[PDB]
Amino acid sequence: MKRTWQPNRRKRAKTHGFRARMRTPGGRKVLKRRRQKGRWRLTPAVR
Amino acid sequence: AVKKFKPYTPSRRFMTVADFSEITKTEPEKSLVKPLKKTGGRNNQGRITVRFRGGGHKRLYRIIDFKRWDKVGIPAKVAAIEYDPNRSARIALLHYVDGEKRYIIAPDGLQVGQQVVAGPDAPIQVGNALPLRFIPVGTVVHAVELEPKKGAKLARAAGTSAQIQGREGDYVILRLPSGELRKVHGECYATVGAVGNADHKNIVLGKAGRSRWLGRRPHVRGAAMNPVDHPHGGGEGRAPRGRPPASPWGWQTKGLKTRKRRKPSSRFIIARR
RNA sequence: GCCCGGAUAGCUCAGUCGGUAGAGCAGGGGAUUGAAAAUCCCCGUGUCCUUGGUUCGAUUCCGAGUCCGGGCACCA
RNA sequence: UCGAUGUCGGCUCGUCGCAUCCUGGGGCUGAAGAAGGUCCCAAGGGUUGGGCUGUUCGCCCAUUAAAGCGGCACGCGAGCU
RNA sequence: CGAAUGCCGGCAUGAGUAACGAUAAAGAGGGUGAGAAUCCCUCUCGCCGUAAGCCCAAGGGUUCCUACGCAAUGGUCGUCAGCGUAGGGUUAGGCGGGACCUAAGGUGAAGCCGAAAGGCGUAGCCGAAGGGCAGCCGGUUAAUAUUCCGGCCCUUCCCGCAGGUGCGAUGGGGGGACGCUCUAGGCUAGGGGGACCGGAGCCAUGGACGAGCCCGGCCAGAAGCGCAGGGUGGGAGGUAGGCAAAUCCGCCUCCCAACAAGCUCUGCGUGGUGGGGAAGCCCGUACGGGUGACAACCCCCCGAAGCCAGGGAGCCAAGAAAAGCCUCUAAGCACAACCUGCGGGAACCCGUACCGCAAACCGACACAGGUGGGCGGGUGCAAGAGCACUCAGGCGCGCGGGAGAACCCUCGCCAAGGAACUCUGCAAGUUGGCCCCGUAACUUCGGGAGAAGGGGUGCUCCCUGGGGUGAUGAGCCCCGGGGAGCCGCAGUGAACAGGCUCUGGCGACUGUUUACCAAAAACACAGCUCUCUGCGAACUCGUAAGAGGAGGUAUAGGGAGCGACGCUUGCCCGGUGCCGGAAGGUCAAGGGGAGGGGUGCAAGCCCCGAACCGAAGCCCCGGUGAACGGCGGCCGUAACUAUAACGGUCCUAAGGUAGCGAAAUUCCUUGUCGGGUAAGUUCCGACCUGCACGAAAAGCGUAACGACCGGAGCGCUGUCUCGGCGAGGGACCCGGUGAAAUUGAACUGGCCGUGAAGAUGCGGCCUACCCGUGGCAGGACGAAAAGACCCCGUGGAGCUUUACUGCAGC
RNA sequence: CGAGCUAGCCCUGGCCAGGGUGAAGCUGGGGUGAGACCCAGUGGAGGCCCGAACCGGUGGGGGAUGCAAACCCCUCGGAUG
RNA sequence: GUGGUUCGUGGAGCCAUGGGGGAAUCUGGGCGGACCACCGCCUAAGGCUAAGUACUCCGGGUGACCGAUAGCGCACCAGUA
RNA sequence: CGGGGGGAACCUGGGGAACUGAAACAUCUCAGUACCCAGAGGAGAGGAAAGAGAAAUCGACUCCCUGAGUAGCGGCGAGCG
RNA sequence: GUGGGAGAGGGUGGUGGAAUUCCCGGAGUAGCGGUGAAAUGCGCAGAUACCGGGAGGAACGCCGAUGGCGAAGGCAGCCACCUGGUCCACCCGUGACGCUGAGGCGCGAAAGCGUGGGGAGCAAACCGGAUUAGAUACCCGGGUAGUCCACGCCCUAAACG
Ligand SMILES: NC[C@H]1O[C@H](O[C@H]2[C@H](O[C@@H]3O[C@H](CO)[C@@H](O)[C@H](N)[C@H]3O)[C@@H](O)[C@H](N)C[C@@H]2N)[C@H](N)[C@@H](O)[C@@H]1O
Ligand SMILES: [Mg+2]
Ligand SMILES: [Mg+2]
Ligand SMILES: [Mg+2]
Ligand SMILES: [Mg+2]
Ligand SMILES: [Mg+2]
Ligand SMILES: [Mg+2]
Ligand SMILES: [Mg+2]
Ligand SMILES: [Mg+2]
Ligand SMILES: [Mg+2]
Ligand SMILES: [Mg+2]
Ligand SMILES: [Mg+2]
Ligand SMILES: [Mg+2]
Ligand SMILES: [Mg+2]
Ligand SMILES: [Mg+2]
Ligand SMILES: [Mg+2]
Ligand SMILES: [Mg+2]
Ligand SMILES: [Mg+2]
Ligand SMILES: [Mg+2]
Ligand SMILES: [Mg+2]
Ligand SMILES: [Mg+2]
Ligand SMILES: [Mg+2]
Ligand SMILES: [Mg+2]
Ligand SMILES: [Mg+2]
Ligand SMILES: [Mg+2]
Ligand SMILES: [Mg+2]
Ligand SMILES: [Mg+2]
Ligand SMILES: [Mg+2]
Ligand SMILES: [Mg+2]
Ligand SMILES: [Mg+2]
Ligand SMILES: [Mg+2]
Ligand SMILES: [Mg+2]
Ligand SMILES: [Mg+2]
Ligand SMILES: [Mg+2]
Ligand SMILES: [Mg+2]
Ligand SMILES: [Mg+2]
Ligand SMILES: [Mg+2]
Ligand SMILES: [Mg+2]
Ligand SMILES: [Mg+2]
Ligand SMILES: [Mg+2]
Ligand SMILES: [Mg+2]
Ligand SMILES: [Mg+2]
Ligand SMILES: [Mg+2]
Ligand SMILES: [Mg+2]
Ligand SMILES: [Mg+2]
Ligand SMILES: [Mg+2]
Ligand SMILES: [Mg+2]
Ligand SMILES: [Mg+2]
Ligand SMILES: [Mg+2]
Ligand SMILES: [Mg+2]
Ligand SMILES: [Mg+2]
Ligand SMILES: [Mg+2]
Ligand SMILES: [Mg+2]
Ligand SMILES: [Mg+2]
Ligand SMILES: [Mg+2]
Ligand SMILES: [Mg+2]
Ligand SMILES: [Mg+2]
Ligand SMILES: [Mg+2]
Ligand SMILES: [Mg+2]
Ligand SMILES: [Mg+2]
Ligand SMILES: [Mg+2]
Ligand SMILES: [Mg+2]
Ligand SMILES: [Mg+2]
Ligand SMILES: [Mg+2]
Ligand SMILES: [Mg+2]
Ligand SMILES: [Mg+2]
Ligand SMILES: [Mg+2]
Ligand SMILES: [Mg+2]
Ligand SMILES: [Mg+2]
Ligand SMILES: [Mg+2]
Ligand SMILES: [Mg+2]
Ligand SMILES: [Mg+2]
Ligand SMILES: [Mg+2]
Ligand SMILES: [Mg+2]
Ligand SMILES: [Mg+2]
Ligand SMILES: [Mg+2]
Ligand SMILES: [Mg+2]
Ligand SMILES: [Mg+2]
Ligand SMILES: [Mg+2]
Ligand SMILES: [Mg+2]
Ligand SMILES: [Mg+2]
Ligand SMILES: [Mg+2]
Ligand SMILES: [Mg+2]
Ligand SMILES: [Mg+2]
Ligand SMILES: [Mg+2]
Ligand SMILES: [Mg+2]
Ligand SMILES: [Mg+2]
Ligand SMILES: [Mg+2]
Ligand SMILES: [Mg+2]
Ligand SMILES: [Mg+2]
Ligand SMILES: [Mg+2]
Ligand SMILES: [Mg+2]
Ligand SMILES: [Mg+2]
Ligand SMILES: [Mg+2]
Ligand SMILES: [Mg+2]
Ligand SMILES: [Mg+2]
Ligand SMILES: [Mg+2]
Ligand SMILES: [Mg+2]
Ligand SMILES: [Mg+2]
Ligand SMILES: [Mg+2]
Ligand SMILES: [Mg+2]
Ligand SMILES: [Mg+2]
Ligand SMILES: [Mg+2]
Ligand SMILES: [Mg+2]
Ligand SMILES: [Mg+2]
Ligand SMILES: [Mg+2]
Ligand SMILES: [Mg+2]
Ligand SMILES: [Mg+2]
Ligand SMILES: [Mg+2]
Ligand SMILES: [Mg+2]
Ligand SMILES: [Mg+2]
Ligand SMILES: [Mg+2]
Ligand SMILES: [Mg+2]
Ligand SMILES: [Mg+2]
Ligand SMILES: [Mg+2]
Ligand SMILES: [Mg+2]
Ligand SMILES: [Mg+2]
Ligand SMILES: [Mg+2]
Ligand SMILES: [Mg+2]
Ligand SMILES: [Mg+2]
Ligand SMILES: [Mg+2]
Ligand SMILES: [Mg+2]
Ligand SMILES: [Mg+2]
Ligand SMILES: [Mg+2]
Ligand SMILES: [Mg+2]
Ligand SMILES: [Mg+2]
Ligand SMILES: [Mg+2]
Ligand SMILES: [Mg+2]
Ligand SMILES: [Mg+2]
Ligand SMILES: [Mg+2]
Ligand SMILES: [Mg+2]
Ligand SMILES: [Mg+2]
Ligand SMILES: [Mg+2]
Ligand SMILES: [Mg+2]
Ligand SMILES: [Mg+2]
Ligand SMILES: [Mg+2]
Ligand SMILES: [Mg+2]
Ligand SMILES: [Mg+2]
Ligand SMILES: [Mg+2]
Ligand SMILES: [Mg+2]
Ligand SMILES: [Mg+2]
Ligand SMILES: [Mg+2]
Ligand SMILES: [Mg+2]
Ligand SMILES: [Mg+2]
Ligand SMILES: [Mg+2]
Ligand SMILES: [Mg+2]
Ligand SMILES: [Mg+2]
Ligand SMILES: [Mg+2]
Ligand SMILES: [Mg+2]
Ligand SMILES: [Mg+2]
Ligand SMILES: [Mg+2]
Ligand SMILES: [Mg+2]
Ligand SMILES: [Mg+2]
Ligand SMILES: [Mg+2]
Ligand SMILES: [Mg+2]
Ligand SMILES: [Mg+2]
Ligand SMILES: [Mg+2]
Ligand SMILES: [Mg+2]
Ligand SMILES: [Mg+2]
Ligand SMILES: [Mg+2]
Ligand SMILES: [Mg+2]
Ligand SMILES: [Mg+2]
Ligand SMILES: [Mg+2]
Ligand SMILES: [Mg+2]
Ligand SMILES: [Mg+2]
Ligand SMILES: [Mg+2]
Ligand SMILES: [Mg+2]
Ligand SMILES: [Mg+2]
Ligand SMILES: [Mg+2]
Ligand SMILES: [Mg+2]
Ligand SMILES: [Mg+2]
Ligand SMILES: [Mg+2]
Ligand SMILES: [Mg+2]
Ligand SMILES: [Mg+2]
Ligand SMILES: [Mg+2]
Ligand SMILES: [Mg+2]
Ligand SMILES: [Mg+2]
Ligand SMILES: [Mg+2]
Ligand SMILES: [Mg+2]
Ligand SMILES: [Mg+2]
Ligand SMILES: [Mg+2]
Ligand SMILES: [Mg+2]
Ligand SMILES: [Mg+2]
Repeated sequence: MKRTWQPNRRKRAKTHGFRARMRTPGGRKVLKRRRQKGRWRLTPAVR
Repeated sequence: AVKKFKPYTPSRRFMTVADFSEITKTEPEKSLVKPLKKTGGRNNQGRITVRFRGGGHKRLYRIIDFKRWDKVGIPAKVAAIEYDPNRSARIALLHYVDGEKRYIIAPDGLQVGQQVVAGPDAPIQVGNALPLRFIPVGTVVHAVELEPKKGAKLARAAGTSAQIQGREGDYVILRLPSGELRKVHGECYATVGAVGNADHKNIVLGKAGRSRWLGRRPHVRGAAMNPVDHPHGGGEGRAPRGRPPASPWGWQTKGLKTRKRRKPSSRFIIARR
């Protein structure tokens, strides 16, 4: 039956992407946290 | 007056459709239509601020002329009577003699072919807009400005009208469609006649879908809900209000008056609904 | 089965700070009427449910008993 | 027994008790005969089909030798419903 | 450290056990190889074929093609592979997207708001599966192709030449530009037939050398032309409107054409040319190549839902925008510029492999699930995308061999009976398509209706009616009518394809719902009523700005109840709510200061403070019932009895009206009576003693409707008496691969007792050689889940209110 | 941090085999003083009917360490709203 | 009206300030816990100002600190699979 | 000419919880903590008396010890200080 | 046919004054109302009585008659429009074209009914005050349908002379 992940590349970038994160103070602190932890990807890969 | 239908389905027994006889022109005046953005009852947050709205037929907005005084003196011909979906009345198309086209809201008896005009001049006759102060006492009128130059406000809806009961100083006394006895400024414009399409209040929608065409989604009673939801939610099988009957937001809904008491306009009202 | 009320004139009922208890209707005797009603004038009257106790004195306060009215008997 | 002993009834499948419903053997009889009453022995076997109700029970129809009463976690849901 | 359903890890038990993932199905020969049911090839067999074939879009991201490989991945095997290693492969001015447009929304100069963060917002900008925009056919590669090649076409930019013209834009105007249902005409796609055209070969097995059988008889194409169709008036005069200007557009008037007449645009046909081109045989191709061939290349018919296209009609619920494009003028320039035609030059960036109803996507899996668009052939069955078979094409589902027990699943049939089964005809069965006949109560006159119940249905010959296309004819195609016969158990001969009736409850209806135990009598629904709301509306969201309401205006909008329709919806305003009430009472801050007090020598500074004035609220007066709500008791009485029209009296704000009633409500209860049955706790009809109906939490009815829930009957049945037999897929055996929960350890019997009260484990007896396999489930208080019931905890959380206290709001 | 599931709305597109029923209207006829109205033919309406796709999820059976953390088979509801 | 302080309205000053009213320039003003007197202290409504102080991404020294289930999550291509 | 963004912890400023404790709980506590925001810097804040507060005293600010769990605050409870 | 007449005959559209009620302003005070008599009710929150302004609906005094007109039901301020029936006169035209009339069709007071409107007065039902043995009556205070308009129904009557 229809499950929860219905991949759509524009949705992914439009929602979790770098320009989104930067757009919002909540989002900019995501980037700050993921940098401080040393995450290799800061943002889902998408494409 | 109200086409009926043989009952060849359920819901076609009681269905009732407008009589469209008066309608002369079956597609609108392209320079006079702009698109309108269906809200679905949502505000500029994304939030429903009016319940049970949405769906419903697409519509183009006919821009209509609720100030007639920026054409003072210029007569116009009534070219067509048209169906505006954004209102219960009908719109009359006006061809002015200087060549401008405008939509007026269509009075009762106004027939295609007629000449119409607006101003302190102008015969007291159906279609003519004037400052109230020049309209003889006792005249029924519609599309009244409430304050001068600010646009027609009162008695725009199909069949409605308003009546001049008197003059006092700079103001005249109208009886509004509601029966309120209001002062209005003498310089306010109004056009003479009732609105027409009076038969409108007698249509019988007849089924659920026909409400849905008009953009009205189903409405659920507080009684139908749970206590999280409504002052009336809950209670085992049915149950009466159990408290003074209320809105979803808790305020009482039989008799509780909501008009702000200190409103400046209170000096100008004489009566009620 | 468990808690609540009530029991006062023939009927329906009020009332009591513990000391002489009343209303309406019924009922009795007179009047009025040709005669019945309606009306008018007189009129009583009950051991205030039983049973113990408190007290000088109990319809009145106390605790039980009857019988009647009420409410309850839920979770499995 | 609450770090679980699934709870009415039906179905399936039995098995036991006897305070015996029937069949077998008895005594007394207010036992003429036939048919009963009552009590005694006896548990080998038997102990119907339907209407109503979830019902157990019970009532009713039509039969019968008879249409017994109980126990088995109100027998039986790692057997079904 | 021995315990914490402890933590981490390792290894056991169950066990060679369940399982190896759709019951579409396999068999042999040959090849290869160390090894072959599993890889390749051939032949046979079977399954899909509105797909299980083919083409797009997402998503995936090398899976593509080739060589060399088989450790692991593959539910077995593997020489194979979507796997390992390596090399190769994706080619565009015209396909898609971007150097175009706007949509919701997003963002956002101006501007507004907010403690900060931020929130809004006009223009503008961004934003597409919409709008605009120039490529078709074939060939080629192991792998790409509208991309490379071949052929024939075309667009934009730049520059130049010629001819034309007041040129000129971000401004004005036109256009773009629109719904739903139905539909005309002419075409095309697509298909069928042909005795005509072309073609290897075929005559078996009794017959046929035949007007035999088998195979094919097209594709694209500028201008021109032809057929069909869309768009569209021409001229003048006035002109104050389209935020300047306009010669444009709009508006008035007069004059011509009414018509595609013309002009224009598009479909299709034809067209210089270019391409393709079967069966069959041969070559070995793993996959194609050769030939067939100088292939033929034509007539008829069916015919779209596609095209002409902005076609036509009707209807109400009234159906985007902007650019491209045309027109007008403005600065400005008119040597510019623009328009047309021809020529040269110039034409960028990203995508392109492969999978794509799935072994490559979403589901931990090579998962019986989910996944949008297009194409989807033939024959037959009334039609069709339905059903059966079948083409192209694709597949036989990555364990097999055997056996032919119980038992299970899916399936077939059954003597007599026919619901006796059971909570219930649950399940199965009957019925079943089309044509004709025929069809009741009741009804809102539509229905009920496919009511019900019947008849027909195949093939053969003869005759015969109308239509389409052709020509008015043959031919092909469609719809039939009548007659005579033939065969079988049977002719919608297989497949797809209602069982029907009566009578109650509930809900009017179609709809909607607890994704994953409830689809309903619940919600919704048209409709009826109350109420609020005069517009900067009430109401909602937001601290605000803002916004929805609504670019709406009382025939409107919000809230609430009721819920089509019919006939109706009584009485009570004491209490609560709401509504009204300029008086009176009370009332906070504030005002006011009679009086008092602190200190100082004093002037003074400071503190308290009565009267009186002083909102809303509340008290008080009154209204209000489709506002929250409520709507009695006792005693007596009639010339048989019984009952009580009648009387009396207590109480209340008023004591339940019509209608209905043992009910989705009735405790007693299987009430009593009647109906139905042989028998009826259910069901239907009555009665009324209504524990505890009753009028918009509506009362009582109602045709029609219902995968709702009762009750009855007919029909028919393996539901049952009462089971039997058969089939296939498991179970069983052999070869391959090989889990799980569970598990203190175990050398793990019965009875009667005992024991923490239900013992393999203790006592006494009894029984009992060791170990397995297939079976059944009585026990191990079997497993699973630290009982969800119940209580406890001064545990939690949702909900309510005239609980307390607060806050928003008013 | 989430509306890539799910619920509503907004913008822009797409889809719905085939058959049946036969509303208004229109036309003709009849009727009348004129009408209402009647009949036929035409017409093609509808939360109309039957049934695929598509959307559902009624009843039963199977599954229950599944093929599946909701599936499969039979049956059944809607199918121009 | 409220925050700060030990000060929770308390006899409640001080410091700050959202609202109202609203001065003076040494004989001016604030303060010493309501207020008044007396006696003292201090000069609001502008600004700046090292050091002594806090911390440890970073380098170094040293452990009656661990020794691969420890020690950082990571001794190893880990904020990775 | 400058600003913008980053930085482990440290700093300041604007805003600011609840569990918890009070063996219930509301004032109180937790706590001006967590956390969000703005800003600083190698530190930051603070700072040169309209101060203390009883001495006729002391002299900017910061930091440690002490004063001292004192003075006080406090449903005069828990506790705070 | 011609020329004349009378009339509340009918359909429509307008329009006037008296009065009742409500509201606003003024003035003014203690009662008003009501009946057999009363009470309910209204009134110092300023009633009644009076004056001024306004709103709204219904019915048309005098004329008015025992009168007129209509087939009946019925029809009454005024104005206009449209329209029926009718009478007289003159004796002009048609030439029996007539009477009645089962069925049919149309009209049809009041009440009632549907869907809208409208609602001052009145007023079934209902409430309240009296009266009474009771009083679901007569009288009093309230009061909703209705009465009024449009459209469509109902089709009754002591629809009677
Ligand atoms: N059929 C034609 C006419 O017949 C009569 O008129 C007559 C008319 O009557 C008049 O009608 C009027 C209508 O009521 C009245 O206003 C006069 N009072 C009255 O005298 C006579 O005065 C003429 N002389 C003869 C005329 N035929 C009818 N009455 C009219 O209605 C009708 O239109
Ligand atoms: Mg997941
Ligand atoms: Mg996308
Ligand atoms: Mg890296
Ligand atoms: Mg927005
Ligand atoms: Mg937003
Ligand atoms: Mg729609
Ligand atoms: Mg309405
Ligand atoms: Mg209607
Ligand atoms: Mg609605
Ligand atoms: Mg509702
Ligand atoms: Mg609910
Ligand atoms: Mg809540
Ligand atoms: Mg909520
Ligand atoms: Mg609530
Ligand atoms: Mg409630
Ligand atoms: Mg209830
Ligand atoms: Mg409820
Ligand atoms: Mg008493
Ligand atoms: Mg005598
Ligand atoms: Mg005594
Ligand atoms: Mg005594
Ligand atoms: Mg319980
Ligand atoms: Mg309970
Ligand atoms: Mg237990
Ligand atoms: Mg257990
Ligand atoms: Mg015997
Ligand atoms: Mg004998
Ligand atoms: Mg004898
Ligand atoms: Mg025996
Ligand atoms: Mg039964
Ligand atoms: Mg029992
Ligand atoms: Mg019983
Ligand atoms: Mg028992
Ligand atoms: Mg049991
Ligand atoms: Mg059992
Ligand atoms: Mg079970
Ligand atoms: Mg059981
Ligand atoms: Mg352990
Ligand atoms: Mg093992
Ligand atoms: Mg085993
Ligand atoms: Mg086995
Ligand atoms: Mg096996
Ligand atoms: Mg398999
Ligand atoms: Mg083989
Ligand atoms: Mg096919
Ligand atoms: Mg993947
Ligand atoms: Mg790879
Ligand atoms: Mg391998
Ligand atoms: Mg393997
Ligand atoms: Mg596998
Ligand atoms: Mg590979
Ligand atoms: Mg460029
Ligand atoms: Mg743009
Ligand atoms: Mg923004
Ligand atoms: Mg696009
Ligand atoms: Mg293109
Ligand atoms: Mg081309
Ligand atoms: Mg090609
Ligand atoms: Mg390929
Ligand atoms: Mg030009
Ligand atoms: Mg064909
Ligand atoms: Mg030939
Ligand atoms: Mg032969
Ligand atoms: Mg030959
Ligand atoms: Mg201009
Ligand atoms: Mg068009
Ligand atoms: Mg068109
Ligand atoms: Mg110039
Ligand atoms: Mg490609
Ligand atoms: Mg594949
Ligand atoms: Mg699929
Ligand atoms: Mg598809
Ligand atoms: Mg597989
Ligand atoms: Mg799959
Ligand atoms: Mg997968
Ligand atoms: Mg068929
Ligand atoms: Mg097709
Ligand atoms: Mg049989
Ligand atoms: Mg039978
Ligand atoms: Mg049944
Ligand atoms: Mg069935
Ligand atoms: Mg019948
Ligand atoms: Mg029927
Ligand atoms: Mg019919
Ligand atoms: Mg039939
Ligand atoms: Mg029927
Ligand atoms: Mg045959
Ligand atoms: Mg068949
Ligand atoms: Mg089928
Ligand atoms: Mg069939
Ligand atoms: Mg059928
Ligand atoms: Mg019943
Ligand atoms: Mg329903
Ligand atoms: Mg339904
Ligand atoms: Mg529901
Ligand atoms: Mg569910
Ligand atoms: Mg759930
Ligand atoms: Mg259903
Ligand atoms: Mg209704
Ligand atoms: Mg607000
Ligand atoms: Mg606002
Ligand atoms: Mg708005
Ligand atoms: Mg708006
Ligand atoms: Mg509403
Ligand atoms: Mg309801
Ligand atoms: Mg009816
Ligand atoms: Mg009341
Ligand atoms: Mg009240
Ligand atoms: Mg009151
Ligand atoms: Mg007050
Ligand atoms: Mg009162
Ligand atoms: Mg008697
Ligand atoms: Mg009752
Ligand atoms: Mg009854
Ligand atoms: Mg009964
Ligand atoms: Mg009841
Ligand atoms: Mg009962
Ligand atoms: Mg009954
Ligand atoms: Mg009522
Ligand atoms: Mg009610
Ligand atoms: Mg009923
Ligand atoms: Mg019914
Ligand atoms: Mg149903
Ligand atoms: Mg039956
Ligand atoms: Mg069987
Ligand atoms: Mg078998
Ligand atoms: Mg034992
Ligand atoms: Mg031992
Ligand atoms: Mg021992
Ligand atoms: Mg065994
Ligand atoms: Mg067992
Ligand atoms: Mg067990
Ligand atoms: Mg526990
Ligand atoms: Mg406690
Ligand atoms: Mg608690
Ligand atoms: Mg969504
Ligand atoms: Mg149709
Ligand atoms: Mg339908
Ligand atoms: Mg399709
Ligand atoms: Mg779906
Ligand atoms: Mg199902
Ligand atoms: Mg379900
Ligand atoms: Mg099942
Ligand atoms: Mg099972
Ligand atoms: Mg799980
Ligand atoms: Mg259907
Ligand atoms: Mg403080
Ligand atoms: Mg305190
Ligand atoms: Mg203080
Ligand atoms: Mg001081
Ligand atoms: Mg201040
Ligand atoms: Mg001074
Ligand atoms: Mg100071
Ligand atoms: Mg000081
Ligand atoms: Mg001092
Ligand atoms: Mg000082
Ligand atoms: Mg420093
Ligand atoms: Mg290690
Ligand atoms: Mg480690
Ligand atoms: Mg080691
Ligand atoms: Mg290790
Ligand atoms: Mg570690
Ligand atoms: Mg690493
Ligand atoms: Mg701070
Ligand atoms: Mg700040
Ligand atoms: Mg907060
Ligand atoms: Mg503590
Ligand atoms: Mg606590
Ligand atoms: Mg505690
Ligand atoms: Mg607590
Ligand atoms: Mg604190
Ligand atoms: Mg430093
Ligand atoms: Mg103290
Ligand atoms: Mg205390
Ligand atoms: Mg503190
Ligand atoms: Mg003559
Ligand atoms: Mg009548
Ligand atoms: Mg009437
Ligand atoms: Mg009256
Ligand atoms: Mg009398
Ligand atoms: Mg009234
Ligand atoms: Mg008369």
